Amino acid sequence: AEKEKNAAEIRQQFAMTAGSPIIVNDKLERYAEVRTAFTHPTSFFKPNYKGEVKPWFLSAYDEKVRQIENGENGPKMKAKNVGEARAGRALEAAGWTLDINYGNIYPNRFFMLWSGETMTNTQLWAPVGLDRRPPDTTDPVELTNYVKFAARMAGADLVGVARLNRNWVYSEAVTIPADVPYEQSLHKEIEKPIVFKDVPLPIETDDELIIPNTCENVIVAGIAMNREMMQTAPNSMACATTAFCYSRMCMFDMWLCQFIRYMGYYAIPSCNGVGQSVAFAVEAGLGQASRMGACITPEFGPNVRLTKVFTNMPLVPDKPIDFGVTEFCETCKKCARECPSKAITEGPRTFEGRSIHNQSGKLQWQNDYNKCLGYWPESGGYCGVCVAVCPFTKGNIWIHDGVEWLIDNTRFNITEVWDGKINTYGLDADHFRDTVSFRKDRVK
Amino acid sequence: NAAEIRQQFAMTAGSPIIVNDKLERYAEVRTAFTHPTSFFKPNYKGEVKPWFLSAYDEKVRQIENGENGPKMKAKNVGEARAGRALEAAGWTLDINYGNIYPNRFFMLWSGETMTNTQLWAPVGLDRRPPDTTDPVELTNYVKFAARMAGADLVGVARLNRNWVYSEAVTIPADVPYEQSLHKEIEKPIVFKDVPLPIETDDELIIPNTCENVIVAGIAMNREMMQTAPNSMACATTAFCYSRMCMFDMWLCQFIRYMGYYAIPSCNGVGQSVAFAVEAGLGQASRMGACITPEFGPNVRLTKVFTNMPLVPDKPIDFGVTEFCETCKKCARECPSKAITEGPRTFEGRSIHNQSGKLQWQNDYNKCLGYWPESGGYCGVCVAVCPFTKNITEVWDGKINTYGLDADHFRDTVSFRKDRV
Ligand SMILES: Oc1cccc(Br)c1
Ligand SMILES: Oc1cccc(Br)c1
Ligand SMILES: Oc1cccc(Br)c1
Ligand SMILES: Oc1cccc(Br)c1
Ligand code: SF4
Ligand code: SF4
Ligand code: SF4
Ligand code: SF4
Repeated sequence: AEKEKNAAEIRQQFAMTAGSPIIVNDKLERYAEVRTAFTHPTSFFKPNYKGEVKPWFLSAYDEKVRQIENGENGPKMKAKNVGEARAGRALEAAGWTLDINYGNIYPNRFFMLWSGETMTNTQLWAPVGLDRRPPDTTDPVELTNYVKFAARMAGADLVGVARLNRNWVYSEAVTIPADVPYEQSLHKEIEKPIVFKDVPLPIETDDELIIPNTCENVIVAGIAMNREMMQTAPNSMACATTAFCYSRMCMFDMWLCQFIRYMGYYAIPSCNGVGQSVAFAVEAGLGQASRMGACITPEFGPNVRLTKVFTNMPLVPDKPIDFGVTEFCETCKKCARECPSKAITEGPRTFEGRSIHNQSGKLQWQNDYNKCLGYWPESGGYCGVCVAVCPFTKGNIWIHDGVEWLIDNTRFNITEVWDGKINTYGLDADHFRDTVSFRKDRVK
Repeated sequence: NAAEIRQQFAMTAGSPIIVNDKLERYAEVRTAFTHPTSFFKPNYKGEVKPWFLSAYDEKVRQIENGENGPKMKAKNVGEARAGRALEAAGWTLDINYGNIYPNRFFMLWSGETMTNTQLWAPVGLDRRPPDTTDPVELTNYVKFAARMAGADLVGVARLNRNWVYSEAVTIPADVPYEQSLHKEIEKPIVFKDVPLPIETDDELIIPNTCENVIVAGIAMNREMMQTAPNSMACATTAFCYSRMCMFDMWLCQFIRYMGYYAIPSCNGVGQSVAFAVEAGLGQASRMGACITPEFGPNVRLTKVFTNMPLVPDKPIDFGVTEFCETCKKCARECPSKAITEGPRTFEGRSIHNQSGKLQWQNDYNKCLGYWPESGGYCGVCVAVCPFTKNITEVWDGKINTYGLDADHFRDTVSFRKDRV
């Protein structure tokens, strides 16, 4: 008889001993956020379908407009009609409602405030004094259980804790000056150093974003995307599940930072800013890094978004997990073969960055992310084909042989999506039991 | 199968709310939360304050005394603190307990000034005429979007203006948040022949073309509500209010980007229970709540008003009225004796009730009086209701994303056949 799937048992079987799994060498240095393909001058500008050179997202806009007018849901993908094409882009656009400029990357701006003091919720609750009263709990075991329970309330499908490895914190963030209003933000972006100093609280000066030396821990959350929608990549419905999950990320950060603050600690939100989420997720045990460059989780494969919160709250670090992803990616290469831009390498991992967009000095598969971004204006979306085709994105990968869990080696249209299965937040009740949590799952 | 149950209990079309000739639209300031006769309550020291400040004083007293609720010892002070920290954090995306001020803060009646609208402006989705006017296809699209936006239940009704507040509680537009509670005002909500929802110095104006209301149910966590009137019931209440706010904003933006207008509301604009009953989410009950088949009354409500053409859902009758006629459990367990044990009438018990509709008449000033005494939002009635079926064990026990329960989550799966 088939053994009932047990996601907790799977995670226990593949748990590692303590220690960051990322292999580094001496040339590793912290990475300036401006170097990402989204922001760097060498990659920021892309032609639209008329050959006009524009900021990449404006060229992508031109393609969305063209597709709606032509009744298409993606590149050379006809929709049922113009109304369906329109609906997919309306859903995508709406999904981003709680996200600033595609990722919330500006630290201590807008939703990503490093202090709760000015928030309407903090002001309303000020008479109770929860943000002023010293912590009543300092035991890391109890704090880990409390904060993980809160994380699940706040919309995380996965949550893990690691010691903060500063190698993955950006050396300088992309941000805007404090007096710049939103409508000028994309014109007034600047770099600002992120530094660690002996100070009591996270603070921003004119010159620096200062994280306290007491900022010991990072809490990493996984926000599950919708499988049916992502499997339409590179078309519009994959864009929509991406977009909605960015707003879920923002809610998570704000909810959890407020909880931590009301417990008597400080908390720094981040979403896509501050540091490299995949590295934190690997160190916090959510999953393993992969050929495509994403964190692959046992529950969702790479079809999951990441956000993280930094804190001085005492916590128990989770153990890394090794469920064989590295060895599978070594012989799989499906994402590399299916990538429409040939951005993903078919070669071995190296320590040497492929271009300015990669951080050298850590052993990883080196992908050309300027090629990736170049496909987004061409397709009018955020692609995602690599996530969509990855065997680990399939819901059907885990089997039990009578002794232990293992990966099934056999694993290696949009109208129907609109007319088909959906549930709250795009979660899937056929698999939602996999993320149930009791105290034993939160702290050991 | 929940889809089969709901089809089995579908009624013929027609509002199931019985009214008479005396029914008039209700001024929002009359609720116990806001009315001057109910607003001020003593704290445990005998100091008269705004009721929520007196309740704050009780939360502080409980933390210092290591309690999770009235006469309910916590495991230790740390556990007491954690429950209140979770409650306070849950409210992060909600203004002044319910987002009631229309066209303020998160509840904007136009998307034009939102950061997301400005970012997306070159696509022109909010300025392009609708490409779909077919109510069937629109109902399927908007219900799919509603589920993406966090609704566990969604229904559509024609807008019955009897349940829209005659006058809203709001603040002047240029008043900063810091002075909001001190400068609340009343403002009429009126329906006129105008293209778009609009606010003047004198009126909140809803277009006469605003045909429909979309009602969402946002499920609370059962284990946490079972701790009522203690702190963890407060926490699941609070988190769902922030879920409500995000739902309203997400769905309003979707509707706007489809070429229509959309008015969010959360706890403002009109009476959610009446809308939910007319939209088929559930039936009204003795306690006054909308009882749903999936969650009983343990579900929060929000709603969005729109001119988007839609197919109204049918009201449902699964026997709630006949059950509450004999049950009376909420009324016997209510710590304030707010809930009547008598029959339904058309006559309100006090200013806080809207007369003219056949309902169980409850004393809602008695209910609110228990909140400063208990330091929370009670909820004992929701907790004890048959349809709904210690704190250390809750913190150490089962949880899942947003507090949803995988044992039951299949019941809210949705395919096109059950959307339209
Ligand atoms: O960080 C991301 C992911 C997907 C789309 C966009 Br724009 C930004
Ligand atoms: O009306 C008031 C006075 C003081 C604090 C708060 Br919160 C509200
Ligand atoms: O509408 C509500 C519900 C619960 C608490 C408070 Br304050 C307001
Ligand atoms: O930098 C720009 C210019 C015009 C529109 C948008 Br969105 C961004
Ligand atoms: S598609 Fe294959 S090679 Fe690529 S990330 Fe997934 S398992 Fe690894
Ligand atoms: S998102 Fe698309 S273009 Fe980018 S790496 Fe993945 S498959 Fe290639
Ligand atoms: S919330 Fe509590 S006091 Fe209010 S009606 Fe329900 S049981 Fe009674
Ligand atoms: S407890 Fe009984 S009388 Fe009260 S609302 Fe529930 S079913 Fe009705």
